[PDB]
Order: sequence, then C-alpha cells, then structure tokens
Amino acid sequence: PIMLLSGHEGEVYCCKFHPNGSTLASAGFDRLILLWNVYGDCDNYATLKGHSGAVMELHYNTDGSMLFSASTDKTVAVWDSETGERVKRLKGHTSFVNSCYPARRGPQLVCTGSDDGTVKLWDIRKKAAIQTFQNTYQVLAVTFNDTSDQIISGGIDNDIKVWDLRQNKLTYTMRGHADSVTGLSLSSEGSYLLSNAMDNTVRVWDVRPFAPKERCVKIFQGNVHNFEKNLLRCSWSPDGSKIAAGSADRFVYVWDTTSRRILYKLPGHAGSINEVAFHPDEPIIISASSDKRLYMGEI
Amino acid sequence: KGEGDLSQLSKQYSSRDLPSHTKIKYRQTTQDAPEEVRNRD
Amino acid sequence: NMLNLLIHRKNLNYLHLDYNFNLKPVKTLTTKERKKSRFGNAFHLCREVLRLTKLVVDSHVQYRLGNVDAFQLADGLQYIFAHVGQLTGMYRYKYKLMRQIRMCKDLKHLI
Amino acid sequence: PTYETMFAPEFGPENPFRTQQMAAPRNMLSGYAEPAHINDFMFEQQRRTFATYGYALDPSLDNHQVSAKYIGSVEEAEKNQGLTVFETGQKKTEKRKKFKENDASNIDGFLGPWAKYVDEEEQKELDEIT
Amino acid sequence: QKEDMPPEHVRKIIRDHGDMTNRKFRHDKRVYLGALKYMPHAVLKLLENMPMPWEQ
Amino acid sequence: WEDADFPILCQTCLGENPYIRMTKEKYGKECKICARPFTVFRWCPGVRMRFKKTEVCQTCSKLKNVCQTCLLDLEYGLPIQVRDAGLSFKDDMPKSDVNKEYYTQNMEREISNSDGTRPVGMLGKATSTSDMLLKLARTTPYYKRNRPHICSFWVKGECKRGEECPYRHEKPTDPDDPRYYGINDPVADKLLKRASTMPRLDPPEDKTITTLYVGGLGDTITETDLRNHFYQFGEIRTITVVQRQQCAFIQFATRQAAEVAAEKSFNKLIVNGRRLNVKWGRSQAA
Amino acid sequence: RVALEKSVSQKVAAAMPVRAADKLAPAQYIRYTPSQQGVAFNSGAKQRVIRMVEMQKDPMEPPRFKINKKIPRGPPSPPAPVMHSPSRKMTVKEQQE
Amino acid sequence: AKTVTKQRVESHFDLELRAAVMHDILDMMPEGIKQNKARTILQHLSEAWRCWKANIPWKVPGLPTPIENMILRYVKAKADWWTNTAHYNRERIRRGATVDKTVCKKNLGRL
Amino acid sequence: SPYLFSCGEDKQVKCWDLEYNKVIRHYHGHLSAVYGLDLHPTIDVLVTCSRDSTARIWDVRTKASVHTLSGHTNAVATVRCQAAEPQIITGSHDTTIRLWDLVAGKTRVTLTNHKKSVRAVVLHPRHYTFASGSPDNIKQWKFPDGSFIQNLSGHNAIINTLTVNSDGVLVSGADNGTMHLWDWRTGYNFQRVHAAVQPGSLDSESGIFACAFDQSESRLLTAEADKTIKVYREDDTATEETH
RNA sequence: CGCCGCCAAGGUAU
RNA sequence: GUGCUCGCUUCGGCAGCACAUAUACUAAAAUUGGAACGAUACAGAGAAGAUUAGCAUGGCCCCUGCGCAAGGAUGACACGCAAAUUCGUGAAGCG
RNA sequence: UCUGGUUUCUCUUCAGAUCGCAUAAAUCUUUCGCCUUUUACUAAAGAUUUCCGUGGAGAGGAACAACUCU
Ligand SMILES: [Mg+2]
Ligand SMILES: [Mg+2]
Ligand SMILES: [Mg+2]
Ligand SMILES: [Zn+2]
Ligand SMILES: [Zn+2]
Ligand SMILES: [Zn+2]
Repeated sequence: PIMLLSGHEGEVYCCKFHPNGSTLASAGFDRLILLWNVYGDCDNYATLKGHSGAVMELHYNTDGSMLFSASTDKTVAVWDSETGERVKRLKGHTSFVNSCYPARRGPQLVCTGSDDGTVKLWDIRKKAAIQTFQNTYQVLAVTFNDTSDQIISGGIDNDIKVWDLRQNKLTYTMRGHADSVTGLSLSSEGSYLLSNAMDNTVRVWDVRPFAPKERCVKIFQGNVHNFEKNLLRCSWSPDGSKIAAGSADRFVYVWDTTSRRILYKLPGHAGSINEVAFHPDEPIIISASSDKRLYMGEI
Repeated sequence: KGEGDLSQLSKQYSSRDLPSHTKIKYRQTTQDAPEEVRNRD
Repeated sequence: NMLNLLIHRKNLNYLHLDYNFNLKPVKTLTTKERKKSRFGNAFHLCREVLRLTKLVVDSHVQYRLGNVDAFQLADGLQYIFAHVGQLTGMYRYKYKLMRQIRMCKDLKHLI
Repeated sequence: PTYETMFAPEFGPENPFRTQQMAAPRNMLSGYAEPAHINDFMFEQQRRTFATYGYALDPSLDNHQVSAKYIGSVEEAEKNQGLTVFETGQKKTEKRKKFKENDASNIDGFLGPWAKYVDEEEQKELDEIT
Repeated sequence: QKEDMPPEHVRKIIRDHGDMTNRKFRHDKRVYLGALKYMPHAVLKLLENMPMPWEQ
Repeated sequence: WEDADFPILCQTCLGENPYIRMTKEKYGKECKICARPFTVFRWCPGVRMRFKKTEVCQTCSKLKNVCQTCLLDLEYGLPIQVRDAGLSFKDDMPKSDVNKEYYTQNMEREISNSDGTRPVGMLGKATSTSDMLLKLARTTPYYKRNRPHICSFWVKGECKRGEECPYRHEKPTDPDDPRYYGINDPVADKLLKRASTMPRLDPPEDKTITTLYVGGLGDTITETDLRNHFYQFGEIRTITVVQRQQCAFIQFATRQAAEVAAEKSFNKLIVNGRRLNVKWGRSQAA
Repeated sequence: RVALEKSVSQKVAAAMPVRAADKLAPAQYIRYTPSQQGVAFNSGAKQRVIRMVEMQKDPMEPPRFKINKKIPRGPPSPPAPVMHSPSRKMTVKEQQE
Repeated sequence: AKTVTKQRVESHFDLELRAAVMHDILDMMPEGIKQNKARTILQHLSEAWRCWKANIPWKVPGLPTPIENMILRYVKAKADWWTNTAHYNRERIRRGATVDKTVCKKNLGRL
Repeated sequence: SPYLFSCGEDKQVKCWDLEYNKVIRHYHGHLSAVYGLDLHPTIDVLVTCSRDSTARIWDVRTKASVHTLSGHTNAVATVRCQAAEPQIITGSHDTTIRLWDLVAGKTRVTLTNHKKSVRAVVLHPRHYTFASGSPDNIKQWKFPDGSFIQNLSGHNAIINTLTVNSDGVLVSGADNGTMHLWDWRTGYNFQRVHAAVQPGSLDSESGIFACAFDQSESRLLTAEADKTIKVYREDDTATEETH
C-alpha cells in the first residue's frame, strides 16, 4: 500500500522516523509536531505544542527518547518522545535557527546554526552555549561526525566548513559547490557526508583521518531547486546503499550510492518536496512536502 | 450566536451589576467543612 | 462641539447652549417639548465641570493675552478653586461635592 | 494510519442525481475552508508579482499530485523569465525621468517627493442626460 | 515606533471641523458624541498638569 | 446578533487574483433588507477595481443559495428570479418589517444551526436542474462588476485629480435601463432574450416535416435509448438507425409531439453527455 | 466547569469589556477550495489561500444599531406525546357537587 | 426587570396571592370540564376578605368545603400579614420613624 | 462555603453571609417572583426556579445569568441539581417535568405525566432512580435516558414536598395536613400519620410546606401551614409489623 | 467649645 | 525615485546593497427612504351619581431619566363570547 | 593578560510594604438627622469594588555604547 497522510494545515518541512522504526514525527509551518504509528492504521497521536516560530528541523537522538526541534523563533526545543512534555528551550541565537543536530554515542551534545552567522555547541545540562563559531555569512545546515570531534557546517558561501572542538579552528574547507548548501547528512558509519545545494548538485564528501585531499567522492544529478528557496534536505538509507533527496519539481529522487543511477523518481505530490526519510529496518520512504500530505513509499 | 441583551447587544453598564465580592471565601478546617463531614457520625 | 451636538441630534433646536457652559430655553415651552427636553445628572454635571475648566482655561488665555500678571491670576484661580457653588451651580445636581466646597471654604482661612 | 484506507475510492456511478456544485465537497455551503500557517513574505511577494505582471505559482496539495506550473497571464512569465518585484531586473527599460529640487531653501520652488510631473462634445450629452 | 509630529496638525483639523455645521464631516460628528464618555478622563489629566505661576 | 467566519463569495466578486488580503470586523453594517448586524469583510480584488465590501448577511444567503455581495446565485451565477421561474417554486418570504419578516427569519436561522451546509428548501429541487438554465450559464464572466462606480466632477468638468481619480472616467450612464424578488428591469429583457433566441425559420406548411436528421451517435447513443426517449413523446410509424453516418431517423403520426422534440433538440437535447447534431430532414420524397 | 467558565469569561469580556483588552494577533491565513464553479473561472484557482486580519475598533463609538426590536415568541420545541393515565368521568351528581 | 419598592407592596402581594390560589385551584379541582368560570373563586376570595374586614361571618350556602376553607386560610394569612404590618408601622409612627401621610391615614383605618 | 442563600416573592435572591449576618450579593434579574432554588454540590453555580416561565443559572463570584432555561409555559415549582449527568431537574405547573443540559442550555428530555401538576422532586443521594411528586399517582423515574420505574399507591391529596433518606424511608408532605411515609424497597405506606393543630389554628389550616431530615437522618422535622415546625424521632419498639 | 447654605419629576392634558 | 560602494575602464555608462504595495478610496453623487417636532383640522380625559389620590397585570406602543429610584392623564391600549341549564341534528356502542 | 553596561520605549505576571509619609467616589447591609414619595441627602460602623498613580520582573530594540564598573 502507498498510504496517504494528512493533517498539517501548513507546509511540512521535515519528518523523521523513530530509531526503532515504530513511529514517525512530522512538523512544519503550522508549528505542530505530529506523531504517527508506522504500522497499524497509521494513526496520529500526540501533538507537541509550544513553538511560536515554524519548525525547521526535527531529529531523534539515537535512543529515540529525545526529539529536538529547531524553530524560526530562535529557540531549540527538547521534547520527550515518551510523554510529549517539553524538557528545555535552548535560548541563544539572535536570529532564526536554521538547523540542529544531536551527537550520537558521546555525552549529549547539540549543535545549532542561524542567520546570525554563528554555530553553537550546546550541552543539554548547562542552559548556556559552550562554544560559538562566528562565520560571517548565514549558516544553513550542520552535522557532527560520529567521533563527536568535528562539526560540519554548510552556509551560503558554497563552502562546507569543518570545525575542531579542541582547537576551535577552521580545520577544513570543502570547495565544489557553485551555490548555497541547504542540507548536510552523515553516513551511519561516519564515512561520508551528503550535501544538497542550489546549484542542483548532490555531492558526497568523504571525511577520514587519511583523505585524498580532494574529496569530491561522487556527484549525482536530477534534483531541482527553484524560486521557492526552500531548504532542501537529503538522507542516507539505513545501510548506506541509497541516497534520497527531495526536490522542488514534485519528484522524490532516490539514487544508487555506487553506480549513481536514479533508482526512483516518484510523483504523487502536488508541490515541492522538503524532506525524504528512510525507515531504519524496512524499505519504506516517508516523503514530506509543501502540499501538506505525506506518503509511505514501499520498495 | 445572538444571545440576549446582557451579553453583547447593550452598553447599559447598569448600577448594582459590578464586580463586587470577586473572591469566594472557602469554609476552612475549623468549621464544618466537607472533609470533616465525610467521616463524622 | 459634543454638548451642542447632543441637542442637535435630539431634534430640540430651542436650548441655546452657550460657550460659557450654561443652558437656556427660548420659546416658553409647552408640555410636549418640556418633558422631552430635561437632562439628569450625567449631562448637567459634565456641563458644570466643563464650565469650571472653561473658566480655568479662560483665566490662562487671559494671562497669555498680555494684560494681567501672575499674582493676579494666582488670586483669581485661587478664588475659582475656593468659591465654586457661588459661581458654577455644580452642587445642584451632585450634593456630595458641597462638603468639598466646605473643605475648600475652610482651608482658605488657613491660607 | 494507512494510505490505502484514504486512497481506496468509492464504488459507485458518482451519483449524477445531484449537480456538479452540490455533489462537490464542502463544509460551509461554499468550499472546504481550513486555516493554515503559510509564511507571510513569499505570500505577499507572489501577490505583488501577480498584481504587477500577472503570473504566480499555483498553491494546493491534492489537485493533480504533480503541479509546478504558473497561472494567470502565461506568456509574460517566460517573457520576463520568472523575475520578482523585489529583484533588480536584467534591464532598465521605459524608465521615467522626473525633476528634483531638494535644496529646501527657495520659496514656492521646493518640489521633492510632492512634485507634479513634467507632463503637467461630451458636455452636450451630459447636459442632455441631466 | 510611533512618535511626535508637528503641533499644527490638531489646529488645522479643528479649524477645518469647527462648530460642525457642514455636511462634509457628518461621518465624524457621531464620533464626537463617542468622545462624550471619556471626557472626564481628559479633564482630570488636564487639571492635573496646570502651569504653576513660576512657569510661563 | 450575528457572528461569522467566512462568507459565500462567488468567483466573479473574488477578483482575478488568488492572493487577496482581507480585513474583518465583529459587528459591521446592517443588511439592506432586514437590518441584521452581520460581519462586513473588506478586500481588494484588483488593481483597477473597487473594494466591494459586503451587501447582505450570512443567513439570508443561506436561504436561497445566494452569494454575499452582488446578490447572485452560487450554483450558476444567475439572479434569484430566473432560478425560481425556471424551477417554478418560489419559497416565499415576506415584505414588511415586523409583520412576519424577522419572525420566520429568526426561526429559519434557528432550525438551520445544525447543518450550515445546504439551503433549507432548495436541497431537494436543485438536483433536477441543468436543463433550462444551463443554456445561459456564463463561464469566465465580465469583470465590469468589479470596476468602481462612477464619480462626479467629470460629468461637470471640475475634477482636479484628473487621472489619479480612482473610480472611473468618460463613462456616460443611461437613465433608461439600470430587489429581492421583484421587479428587475434588465432581467425582463434577458427573459425576452432567452425567449427570442435563434432557431431555424419555420417553413410555411401544415406540419409535414415529421422526419428529422439527428446524428452524432458514436458509441453513446443506441436505438433503444432513442426510441424510449421518443416513447415518452408518443408512438412511432417507421424508425431506423444508420451507422455509416452515425444517424437516426424518426417520424410521428400527427406531428406535434415530435414538434416539441424540435423544441427539445435544437443543439439542446443532451443525453449521454454529448451535444448532438440536428438538422432538417427532407419531407419531400427527394 | 471549564465549559461554564469559558462561557462566563466570554460573558464578562462581553458584558463588561471596557477595561484594556487586546484585540487579537491576526497572523493566520485561511485556505478555501473554489469547489463551486472553477474550470476556467480565474484560470489556475485551485485552493486560493487568502489573508484574514481584523479591523481595529476605536474606543470612541456609541452602539451603532438600534437594539429595540420586539417580536412575539416563536414556535417552541415540538410537543412530546402526553401519555397520561386513562381519563375518567365521575357521575352526573359529583360534577354537580 | 424592576424591584418591589415601598409603593408596590400592596400591589404585588395581592398579585402573588391570586396567582398562588390560581395554580392551587388549577391543581386541586377534579376532572370536570369547567374549572372556575375564569374568575369566580377569586371573587369569593375577595368577598371573603371584604366580609372579614367588616367581620361579616360569610356563610354562603351550597359551596364545597376545600375551596372555601382554602379561601379561609388564605384570608387568614392575609390577615396575619395585615396585622403584623399594622403593629410594625404603628410602632414606627409612634417612635417617629416615618412622617408619611399615606402610612398614617392608612394606619388609622388599619386600627 | 460559610454562607447561605435565600429567595422569595420580592423578586430578590439574597446571599446571606454568616460571618457578618448581612447581604453581600443581592441577585436580581428575574422578571417575576421566585419559588425555589438549589446549589451544585461541587462547583460554584446555583439554579433557581421562578414564576413566569423560566429557571435560571446564577454564577457565584459573577452574579450574572449564564443560562436561562426557557422551555415551560407556566411556573416551575421546585428544582434540583447534582454533579452526575443529567444535571438539572425542573418540575413545573404546566403538568410536566424536564431534565436539562447545564452546558448548552437546551433541554435534554421532557417528561409528560401527572394530570395534576408536579411540585416536588428530590435526589436520594445514594444510587440512581430519582422520584417525582404530584397529587395524582405519585411516580418514580431514572437518571439515564428516562425510565418509569414504579408508581405508588393512592396518595390522592395535593402535595408540596418530598424528602428521602439513604436507608430507604421516604416522607411526603401534603396540603391537607396528612403526611405519609413510604419505603424504597417496595412502595409500602407504613404509618399514615396526621398532625393535630396547636391551639390558635382552626380545624383545617394544617398543610405541610417543608420537610427535612437531619444529617444523621435520625430526626425528621416539618414546617407546616400552621406556622409551626414539628419534630419527629424514632420509636424503639418492635410490634409494627407489615401485613 | 459656635449646627445649619437645595435641585428636579409632582399641573396647564395626548 | 533616493543614498552608499570605482565594485566593473570614461565624475557621467553599468553593477550590487539598503528602503518594499496605503485609502469606510469623493471635494461628489442621477441621489436614496425619509420616521420626530412644529403648523392645519379632528377626537376629546379610568373606576356602575359628581370631583378625583393612586399602585398594579400583558406585549408587536413608546418618552424623560445614570437607574434593579421615579414620573410621564392610574403614561396610553384594554369592548360584546352567556360553559351545559332546556331542545333539535349527527356519530360510536349496548338490550 | 582574560572578565565587559546606565537610560528611554513596548508585554509579563506577582503584589501584602504608611503598595501612595495623601486619599476620592459608588454599591450593599444596618443605625441616625432633615423628610411627603423618590432621586439629589446628612454622618458613623461593618465589607467590598471601581478609579488616579506606584513597587519587582521575563524579552525585543534604540539612545556615545564603547566610557569603562567588574
Ligand atoms: Mg407610573
Ligand atoms: Mg398605567
Ligand atoms: Mg406616585
Ligand atoms: Zn439579512
Ligand atoms: Zn457576489
Ligand atoms: Zn475623476
């Protein structure tokens, strides 16, 4: 079955799958976070309320107990997936929070980035920023490596930057995009980082102790960005074999991480697609878009 | 949806209808409060 | 512009409300126009307090015409604030201020 | 929830006893209305775009399931190659030169933003009507 | 973010309106009667700020 | 007495823009029929168009399936009098003020608080439609309803604004052709127009044209459907169906019943979802 | 209790609303599908999201509309069946008593 | 609505008493087709009160016992209210509470 | 709360404080006289039955009419309200009872019996099955959906009051002085006692207009039309067996 | 040892 | 439109950045229905004799008044319906 | 060597401090004194509000914010 979900009154910007594959989370312009049953009749239960801005990004921690929510109101909320109660508000940035990521494995960490040009490292126990990295241009997407040593940031300078938590220095720069980077995501191994950019190029970059030093490992094509200027996000399949990235042309693009062939182009959406997620065990794709509906593609 | 004259349809801020005694005195424990009513013979 | 436009809306056209805030009939009123045109405390007491502030602002603009000095205005609006009832008729539709008139009339001796 | 439950169509001849208007879904006697939380800036931007040049994108969710086209006046979209009202255009054509006097010293000669421009048988019928 | 203006605005408005014997401003005169309720809220704040005789 | 959330708003008053901004009030203006305090809403349809705020309330629009501000029907885009003349049931409503007007208006508002989805009496008889009123059902209507009303001082030549006067100019109106039931002056001429259409000129003889050339059969029209649609008119003498031209030939004994078929099938007989082709037969043994 | 509490709160903010209440924060849009006429009406009108704000009511206004109407009371709730005991009639003499 | 002031005391107690005896005889009379000729038991109650005021014993023949003894206890309740108000306002005009001509000229006949 | 409520035919409902013995609220708004009143056991609302056609809800701390219950055609004699649904029971002088909805204001169910009008309803308060009161064939009802449980015997006097005890005994007070006991298990008339007059009253003046038990329910006390409260206790005997 | 300071509806009908 | 930046090669040409869609649209109206009051002429004034204090009930009548005071001619409008007693007709049923 | 902020303008609830080094009116329930009925009243207590202002607290800016407390 395909499964069509509806509920969100405004554009949906993000959706994720619980780490154990039992439930979904979705949120967008409305300001509401909806939880869904992956199986059963695809029922909707709790609605998380309390964000005054729009929800830019949801994430689960590796345990599936904590749900993080970056909002345009400058606050990143921490949510309890079990009860639906709010835990903390990370008040800090002077402008919109564009994105957030939560470190897996190592003691709890959270990274945020915003239009004020800064990137901040948060310890959920401190109620204060730990480190601040002033760039100079607006920051759009941020992710941690699996060793919890490095922060990877994509902005509007077409250059992905890597930060060293101990030195607090610009360790690496990556060249290879012709335009703004809208979405970054690490492989489950830590081995590779997937990027979307306005230039319509999906580029995989490999981050390793020993690097070729020219890490344009692969390039894929087909993903279109347009005048809507929506943030575009991409995801790795549970086993790293598939690459999905949403586009503004109503099609879900799924590529073969090796041969680079388009495996899937799927329609069904009326508007631009904002995020595509893969179920952690089974070949199920959750597609979220600006038409306020979700689909559960099965492969 | 179209109530009486008291709700919205009048600006008659009438006398004797004012927020007087806007707090309710509750019967405390030294009087015949219902917590001591639920167990006495 | 509001106390005359109340009369202009209520279709009277015989009460000559003047700038120094008083009220006068003109036409030796019959029964169908006497009972239509008489006001209670809300119109009249507002008329007397507006007459009081009218006399105050007339005193200030008389000062700023340039023919009277500051001590004379001081004794003037002292007499205005101390001898209401003698010249404003504000006690007529609200008697509680009468004691306050006495509260003025006593303290003036202290002065 | 399951997509197959809402995707399953209704077995029937569409019931053409009703008309096209009354058999259509609604909740108010005029259309299905529901509130939402669309951004203000791009909304007003494409509103001003359609107000000036007459083309904009088409907002819905479940009309055709694939929609990325432009509406209104069609040819003026590809004539201007899809520009906005907040963007500096590729050319400056048909521009209209005014005169300025912003010294604020002269009398009856100061004409800044309040300036007038450089450019500055029916009565018989209107008499016969009245 | 609203602030002061020239003080010759109120004078021009009321010299245009005047004693309200014209047909042009008839949409506003009822609003003047709507200013009847809050007049002692203006007269009280007037008489609270009277100029002292050491002022001008 | 009345609160609302969103009005009826047929498409010819929304404007040419899907993106309009609208301001609202809680208790706005009175209706021009019954003086009920509705909620007037104000918006800008177009750049050369007036605001067209609100004419009537929600309840009086829910009686007769009427739009909000120009007093036309939502289901077609026609006035009320044409609609209940075409359906021949008026659903009466009084004329005075306190005699029987607000009484039955308040009661019909009271019994309609549950649905709010369909009118009170037109729900059963808006189904048997699209026969006599589909002939004049204007798609993509003229936007001259949305243009502002005429201003003065251009009639007398006094307009100091010139071009920046927002209403209109150089429009001389005519004092010869301009409420709820009756009477409407151009609507009588519109009924005369639909009564004076353009059929074929009737040849002057005594009803000898009993044959008729109807075609456009294809795969929708069959012989038994056509002879049962003729069976309600009367009995046959000799009928046939030819498939090299996709046509049918029917006659009648004493012409008159087929005559109203000539009234029924002048590009008007719509069965099986097709505008059929009809021209005259021979009736001359040619 | 919360039903009658929100009812009486709307009543107090309606009967006595005079003391310093904010209007609303009208940042919401409304999206209503033109599912009545549109095939070529305003070509491309498919769900037509519009903007809804509220006009500010100035606090210098008397009540505009004459609340003085009086109508007779209409038809009430329809009568239930009456279902008494079987009605008896006594005699010709106790009715005379 | 309007409250009951000192003038509508006797014009409200009689209305409540006639309403009470109205819905009492409406619920006490048996299943006959006629109730009270629409005002007659009220007339017997009023005439029993007028006969008690002159102390006429009011022995009317041919009358059922429950309506006549409910009229007797109702005029006895009105008599109790009448004498308990008579004692009260006699004490008030004795000590000097009210100076009303209506109360004094009424209490003359009510003693 | 440490205060009481009173009401009468002066078109006034007074809130008598008990810490100062004075009136603090002075409810008003009824277009006619007032017959009865009742309180909710849990929340701070009050219900009042009046003479014109209506029962009304008075909100404590606001003294504003939240709902007016307008469905009758005559006066309403008594009113009771409780915490469990349905809330409001109004028996009126147009020979009907009706059970209301306190939230929406519209009625839930109307109850048509009793050729002579209903004047007394009461809650038990332990379990369901409330009772009604009328001069002709006094009846018994139910809280959910309405249900005629049982009718009682020939208590054919015109009645005013009903009071019921938790252990199963019930008392009915009428207008002819005859007050009657009942049981809750069967519907059996036990005593059939009549009260004599204290010396000032005449032969037929006695009519029970109030009756209530103690909170221990060991003592009953009635207020009659002879301006007298009579107080009954138990009888510690054994030879009063049922035939 | 030094009270007290007064308006109107009640009448020339609707 | 305006300011800044040689930013791109003439102070001038160009490019970028910032500012980002008000208005019951009117001075009018062919104008719209025109209720109160005043003027004209009628009718005229509660309680089974006359002059009359009044307080009330109703709702499709209002006015003055801040009114849960009060007063407006008791503020005005409040009328013939007999019901069961006699007889005739018709219906339902019983011996 | 690092630490790095007084005013002004907008919401945000708590107030128990002569909230204000002073002090207005109204309502109810009672006692009075003028009084014919009432509103205008007299002046004492009991208990509520209304109203002119005030106290400390969460944010967003701007005003020399870079003088410099630390
Ligand atoms: Mg009167
Ligand atoms: Mg009268
Ligand atoms: Mg009187
Ligand atoms: Zn209407
Ligand atoms: Zn319309
Ligand atoms: Zn013009």
